[PDB]
Amino acid sequence: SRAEDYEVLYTIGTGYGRCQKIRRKSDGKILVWKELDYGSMTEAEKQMLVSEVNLLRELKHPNIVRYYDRIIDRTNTTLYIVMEYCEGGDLASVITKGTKERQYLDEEFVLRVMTQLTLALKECHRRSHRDLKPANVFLDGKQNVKLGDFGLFVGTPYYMSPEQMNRNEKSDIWSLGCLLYELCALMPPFTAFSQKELAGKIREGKFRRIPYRYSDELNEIITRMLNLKDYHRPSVEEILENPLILEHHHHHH
Ligand SMILES: C[C@@H](Oc1cc(-n2cnc3cc(OC4CCN(C)CC4)ccc32)ccc1C(N)=O)c1ccccc1C(F)(F)F
Ligand SMILES: [Cl-]
Ligand SMILES: [Cl-]
Ligand SMILES: [Cl-]
Ligand SMILES: [Cl-]
Repeated sequence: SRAEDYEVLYTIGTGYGRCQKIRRKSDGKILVWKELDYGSMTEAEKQMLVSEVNLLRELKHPNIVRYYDRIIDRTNTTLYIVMEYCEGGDLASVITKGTKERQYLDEEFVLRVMTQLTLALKECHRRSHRDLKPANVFLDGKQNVKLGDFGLFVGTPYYMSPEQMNRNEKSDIWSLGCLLYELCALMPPFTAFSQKELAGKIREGKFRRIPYRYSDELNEIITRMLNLKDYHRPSVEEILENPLILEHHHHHH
C-alpha cells in the first residue's frame, strides 16, 4: 500500500479533505481515493479513525461501496482511503438534475434503487450506521446502486422518522421510503422551513401522491414505508416479495 502505486487523474470533490479519481498502475484499474490530512488530529481522534476504517473494511456486498486499501503518507501526514469508482455519481445529483431539467426518472430506475438499497439495508441489519440519503447512494457503470459510508446542524432533517422525533430497523424503512419518494417526486414527502414545522408535518403523516406516471403499485409500497406506525411498515423481506421487483432490478457484474 503506497501512494506511488497509483496515479491521480483528477479531483472529483473537495470538502473532510478531497476525493480524487485515480488509476492503479499495475493493471490500469480505475478507482477513487479520499485524501485526509490527519496532522491536526489528536491521538484519540486518530484512534477513532483507525476503528472507522476497520469498520469500512468488514462489509463486503455488491450494493455497498467497496473499500480497497488504506495508504498512510506519514510525510505529508495524509491518509488515503481507496474505494470503487462509481461512474454515475451520487443520487442527490441525479435528483437535482431532474429538478432543474424538469424531467422525472423512469419507474424502472426507481425499482432498481428500491431493490438494491433494500438489499444493502438487509446486509447492514444482518451485521448489526450508514445514512440512507441521496448523497450517500452511488451508481456504477452497469446499472448498479451502492450505499456509501456517510454516517458510518444547519440542515433540515427531512428523513427523520416519527419515532425518532422522540425516541429500530423499521426506522430505516421510513428513511428509505423518503428517499424513494424524493426520487419519484423530485422533492421530499415532508418539507418545511424549520425543524419544528417539519416535525408537525411528519406527525400528521400526510403527503402528495407520487406523480401519476408511477404505477399505483409503486405508490402503494412507498406509501406503506411512510406509515406513521413502525409496525405497519413492510420489512426488508416484505419489500422484496413485492411483485414489482424482478431479477433484472438486482445487481449484475
Ligand atoms: C466524498 C465522496 O464520497 C464518496 C464518493 C464515491 N464515489 C466513487 N466514484 C464517484 C464518482 C462521482 O462522480 C464522478 C465525477 C462526476 N460525474 C458526474 C460522476 C462520476 C461522485 C462520487 C463517487 C463513492 C463513495 C463515497 C462515500 N463517502 O462513501 C462524495 C459523496 C457524494 C457526492 C460526491 C462525492 C465526491 F467527493 F467524490 F465528489
Ligand atoms: Cl417536473
Ligand atoms: Cl394519513
Ligand atoms: Cl408532499
Ligand atoms: Cl455488482
